[PDB]
This record gives sequence, C-alpha cells and structure tokens, in this order.
Amino acid sequence: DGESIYINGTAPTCSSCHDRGVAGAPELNAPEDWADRPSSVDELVESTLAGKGAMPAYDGRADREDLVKAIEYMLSTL
Ligand code: HEM
Repeated sequence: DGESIYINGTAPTCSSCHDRGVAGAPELNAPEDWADRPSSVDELVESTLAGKGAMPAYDGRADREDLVKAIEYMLSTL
C-alpha cells in the first residue's frame, strides 16, 4: 500500500529522509511542516517529481501514481 511504497517501495526510499527530517524534510505526524505547503496531493506530487531543496527529482524513478499513494500515506499521519 502507500505505507509499503513510502517505507521501502520507493527509490530513493522516502523513509530514509522523511522519517528523520533530513535537510528539514517535512516529517510524518507533523502538520505544522505541511500547513504552509500546497497540501493538495495533486500539487505536492509535482514538487516531488521535479524535486525540492534536497529532494531529488522523482520523474521516472517513481510514477505520479506511486508518489500519490506515498504522499496520501504521509499526509494521513498529520
Ligand atoms: C519518496 C518517493 C518521497 C516522497 C513521496 C516525498 C514527498 C515529499 C513531499 C510531498 C514534499 C513537499 C512538497 C511541497 O512542498 O510541495 C517533500 C518535501 C521534501 N522532501 Fe521528500 N519525498 C520523498 C523522498 C525524499 C528524499 C529521498 C529526501 C531526502 C534526500 C526528501 C527530502 C525532502 C525535503 C528536504 C523536502 C522539502 C524541503 C523544502 O525546501 O521545503 N524527500 N517530499
């Protein structure tokens, strides 16, 4: 599911950064970190595909669908 994707079914693995908050990556169950961001999954996924700050571009490494499933999973902890 989205959890599987987020934890291990991603390359690079989202967990590795977001679990700890590497380079200030918006963490899980941390609504404040997301409040300011365009929380809309459909927007967040673009940021994810393109890359943001330390986050590399995902375009090709993870499909929008994969990403979406991971992102909604991330957001569901907030
Ligand atoms: C794994 C595929 C993965 C997902 C999914 C993911 C999502 C994600 C979102 C939705 C954001 C916010 C986008 C926005 O602000 O519009 C976000 C932000 C950051 N991430 Fe991420 N992220 C995934 C993976 C990784 C990896 C592997 C790293 C560490 C190199 C990482 C880091 C960050 C950082 C830093 C940001 C934003 C920093 C900023 O400038 O605000 N993410 N991620």
